[PDB]
Amino acid sequence: LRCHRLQDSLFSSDSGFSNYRGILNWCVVMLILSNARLFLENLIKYGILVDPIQVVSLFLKDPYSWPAPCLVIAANVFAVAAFQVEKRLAVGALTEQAGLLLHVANLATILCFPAAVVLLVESITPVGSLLALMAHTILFLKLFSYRDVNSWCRRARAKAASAHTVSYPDNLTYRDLYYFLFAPTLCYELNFPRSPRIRKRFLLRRILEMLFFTQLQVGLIQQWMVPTIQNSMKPFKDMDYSRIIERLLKLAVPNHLIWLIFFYWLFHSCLNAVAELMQFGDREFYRDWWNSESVTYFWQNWNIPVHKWCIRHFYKPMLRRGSSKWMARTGVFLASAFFHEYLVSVPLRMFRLWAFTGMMAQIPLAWFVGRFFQGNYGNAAVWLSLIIGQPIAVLMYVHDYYVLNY
Amino acid sequence: LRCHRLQDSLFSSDSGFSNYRGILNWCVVMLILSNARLFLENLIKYGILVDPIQVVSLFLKDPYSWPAPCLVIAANVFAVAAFQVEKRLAVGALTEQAGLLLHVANLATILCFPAAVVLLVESITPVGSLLALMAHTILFLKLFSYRDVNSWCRRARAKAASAHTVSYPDNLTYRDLYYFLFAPTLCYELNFPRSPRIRKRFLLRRILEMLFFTQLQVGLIQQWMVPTIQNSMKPFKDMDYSRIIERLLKLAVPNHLIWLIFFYWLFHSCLNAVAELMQFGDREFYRDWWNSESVTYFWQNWNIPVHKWCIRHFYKPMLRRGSSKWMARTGVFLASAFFHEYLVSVPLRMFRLWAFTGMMAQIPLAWFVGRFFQGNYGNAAVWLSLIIGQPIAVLMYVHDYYVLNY
Ligand SMILES: CC1(C)Oc2ncnc(N)c2N=C1c1ccc([C@H]2CC[C@H](CC(=O)O)CC2)cc1
Ligand SMILES: CC1(C)Oc2ncnc(N)c2N=C1c1ccc([C@H]2CC[C@H](CC(=O)O)CC2)cc1
Repeated sequence: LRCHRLQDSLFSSDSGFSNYRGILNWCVVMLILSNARLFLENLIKYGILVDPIQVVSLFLKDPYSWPAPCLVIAANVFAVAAFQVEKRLAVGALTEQAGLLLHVANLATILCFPAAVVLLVESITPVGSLLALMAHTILFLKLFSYRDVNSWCRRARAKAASAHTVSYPDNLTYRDLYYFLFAPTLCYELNFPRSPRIRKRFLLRRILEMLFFTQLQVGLIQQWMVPTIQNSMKPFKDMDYSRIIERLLKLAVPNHLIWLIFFYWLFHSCLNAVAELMQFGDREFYRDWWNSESVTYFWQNWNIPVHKWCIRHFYKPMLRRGSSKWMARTGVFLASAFFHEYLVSVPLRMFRLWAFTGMMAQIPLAWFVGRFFQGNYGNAAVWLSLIIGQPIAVLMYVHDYYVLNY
Repeated sequence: LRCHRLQDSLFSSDSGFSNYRGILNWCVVMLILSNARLFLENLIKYGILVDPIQVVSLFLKDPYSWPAPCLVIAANVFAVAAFQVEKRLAVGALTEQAGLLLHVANLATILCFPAAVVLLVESITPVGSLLALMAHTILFLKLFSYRDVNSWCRRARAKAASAHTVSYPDNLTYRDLYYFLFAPTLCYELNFPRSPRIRKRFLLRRILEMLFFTQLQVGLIQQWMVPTIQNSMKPFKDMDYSRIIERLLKLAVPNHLIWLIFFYWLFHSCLNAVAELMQFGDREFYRDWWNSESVTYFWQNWNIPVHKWCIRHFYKPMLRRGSSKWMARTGVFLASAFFHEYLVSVPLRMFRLWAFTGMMAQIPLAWFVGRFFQGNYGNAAVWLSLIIGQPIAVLMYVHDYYVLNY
């Protein structure tokens, strides 16, 4: 017969192969070969400690020497307040308008309370402040979704009244609320899927991944970025465009590797360990944002929880009350910009309005990268826009904070 | 409806996603970001030269001061000798037994001639010697396939005699032979496929890839391996197991990166530029050997030309004359081991019999990695066996040559 068809090479720009589940394993085996000795040593060095019980005792002993773990616990009063308004509204008291009013007040409190606490307390640490604010914004989004879902189901029951799974009002229990609050999802939904069992092997591999990547990220920072920042210490507040760009083009690639490591550390190790502990079963926190040949396709697959929340609690609910689809999309982007700014600035007390500018510039950049570049070159443009792009904003914040405190 | 299915994360060991055509583009864009400045500078520095015409004149002026380009040209007498025996055999003279005899003599000459020339001439360079021997072994394999194919087609015509495409005897022209000799394939076949046209853009990108990766590989060698070899210079001939392993475990990873760079440089840039110049259309010189969860699956997809030659001129032709399938497979491995040894040793005049040992150890290693490791862990085992594995043999050869001549 024949032995020579007419085909193309697999790496060729037009073959359509896309089966590279051996390049990720190559990255894994090379990372292990390079850092396994140090990881084993550091694990034996920092595993002999009894951190959890000693630290929780040292904290409960003095509930004023750690204000961030105090705010994390104080958010429970907002959780319980939302639950109480919801239960009263389900029984019948506090008619719909009053219920919406109370929930708006409670959510505005969830936001503007820890901002004031970390802006009017000087004994608090930036990392602790950031974790407090992140717990509170996650609680805010979760409670917004809780309110929306219970509103929908209650109005559905009321409409039906004029004529194993769980119906509307029988879900309002504290066990339900506190399984939802700790679940790896910002989208509330009755009858969350479940997994069969715990899979100890899986949880062990995930915790190993968390520890290994923590060590890797600390090494990256303390051996590639701190030395580079200390090479020429001048805050980005005053430097002109030339100098700020010349500094960022040297600080960008280590920043990008830290970003990728942190993506894998959170969105696949932390969330998967959580969702495995308490069987959650969805376990789809990202999609192929890496082979994303457009900016608008990157944001749809990066950080799936926040994105599906944005969709079905801010974009579709605003298209229902038809509001100029373009305007509602701009509103989605505006809310996300505000939240990125509020997360990065307030812990550092800075108000340069930079992460806001990045998230807003994501619109013209989307138009640009869509109209000009296409295919694999569009993908390379998206990667370039992630190397400098938006993460450089958080880099600028942390750098100008480190250059003024050490 | 629902918004939470029951799925798994894409990186999860059991999701079956395998669509990472964004990690290769990440590697590409990072390589460019890291080396584009130097590449542009070096290209402007070494593009002003007039290398081809000046060097070919300097050579034709003195056909004894460059014996490797003399052997490369002298192999044409073997090409023409095979063609002449074939044409006489097609017309009718030199009956089949005599024709097989003459071809065996001509092939044994193709092999044992340049070995003697590079072993009895001291004015020859190791790289030039290697390219001469590689041209001659490629010519040997191509002529073996030429003989086999014409034998098959001639016997087919003879059998049929007792009863646009190209028939058997009308292909024997010099244009056919010399399009086959320069084609990116060791497998002869009448009516090779063709491509529509030249695609100047494609050829330009391929030449750019060749130049960029040449610069990258030179940088790798001269800044990661020469310094490491010069850290402790002792040839592998005498050192015990402990010291040789301790040296190779420091020299292995740079060697592996050079290996990957050279794979992409040859099997996708050089061969594709060739097959694009002279429209060849097959352009399938490798397959997904990277996501190969077994050793026996790696060799079936690494270096497709040599492998399909091995199959349909040494394995199936030996199963036809049924010879204990296991024995024929061992014979395939033995021939490949001999050719790797003959390619790496003779240019360096060494005879340590190391690449032979590697290619032979590929059998028990195949059994091992197949029986023990499975799935993504089998793939990680294959990657580990490529980091130390067989390429360490060529590394040992080149190192023991460099440690005794500089
Ligand atoms: C910018 C925003 C909010 O912030 C994110 N913050 C963190 N993680 C994410 N994943 C984010 N995603 C986001 C986001 C959300 C929705 C959209 C869609 C795109 C599609 C069009 C319709 C259309 O024109 O086809 C409707 C609106 C785009 C971006
Ligand atoms: C080792 C050898 C010759 O050297 C190579 N040298 C360079 N590049 C390659 N690509 C090579 N490939 C090779 C080679 C060829 C054929 C085989 C097959 C495997 C399959 C079994 C049947 C079975 O047991 O399923 C039949 C024999 C294996 C390896």
